[PDB]
Order: sequence, then structure tokens, then C-alpha cells
Amino acid sequence: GKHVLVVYDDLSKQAAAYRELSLLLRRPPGREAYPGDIFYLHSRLLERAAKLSDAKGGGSLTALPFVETQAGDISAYIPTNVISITDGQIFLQSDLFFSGVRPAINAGLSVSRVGGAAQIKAMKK
Amino acid sequence: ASLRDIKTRINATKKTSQITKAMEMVSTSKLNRAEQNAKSFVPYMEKIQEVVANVAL
Repeated sequence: GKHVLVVYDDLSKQAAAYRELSLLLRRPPGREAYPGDIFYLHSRLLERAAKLSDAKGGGSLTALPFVETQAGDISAYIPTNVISITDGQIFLQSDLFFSGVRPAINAGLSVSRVGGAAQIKAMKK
Repeated sequence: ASLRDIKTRINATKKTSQITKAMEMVSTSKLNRAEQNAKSFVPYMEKIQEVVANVAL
């Protein structure tokens, strides 16, 4: 019945490690040499965060996975897989970072499907 | 750089080209309407100056 916050620092590095293990075990790779079940791995990991019903005690776990891109390429395989799973995303941009805007949340691209329901009334106003 | 890097700058420059072309068209129409007033003004100035040509001498 408690509430837990879990932060995964590098799902990209976890995926790299799993790719290494798969290729050493000689399994066929997909695009970018990743194994075909990396999406199964990440979805199975992430979909364990939930808000339990009152009959189950009311506890909850919220997750904040991190993904690192190279030169702002969010169309890559791991970023696409992680984006298609989570409820929302927050994009941090270096061009905003050096122009003084810190933290560098790009509000135009950032999305939250749970907005409003997650805010108090004064904030929503 | 990346394709993602290139696309944003291409978009910005295309929009800039659009805006500049639109302003060029507007200035063209403005010039066309502006020359009419000079055409209308020439006779007045000439007719005053020709009277000056004997009154002020």
C-alpha cells in the first residue's frame, strides 16, 4: 500500500548489454543488430508500473526510464520502442541548454497523456 | 550532421523564402500605386514653376 518511485538510468545501456549477450549466443539480429525481443524485454520491464485498485491496497509505482540519443536522433530503434510504450515523454535539448534555458524541456514536443488528472485544481486553473 | 539536423534548417529557410517573396509582391503593388501620385503631382509643380518663371524675376 505504499508509493514507490523507480528511476532507470540507462535503458539504452541495458539494451546494449542484452544485444551483446544475444550476439555472443548467436541469435539472429534485427535492424541495427539488435535482437528481435528487445521490445518484449523493455515492455515487460516497464508495464509493471501501475496504480493498484482500492481492493488491492491502493499502492503505486511510477517509473522514469532514461534514453540517450546520438545527435538528437529520436527515430532510432531503441528510442522508438521506448516512446511507443510510455504514457509521455520529455525532451531535453542542447540548443535550449546553452541559450540559458535550463532545464531544457522543449514544451512544444513534450507530451503527457495524463495531464489534468495529475494536477491539483489551482494548478489546472 | 544528421538528417534530423538538416531538416529543421531546411524548413526554416523555406519559410523565410516564402515570407520574403510575399513581401516582394506587396512592395511591387505598392510601387505601382506609388508612381500614380508622382504622375499627378508633375503638372501642379510645372504649372506653379512656369508662373514663378515671370513673377519671381
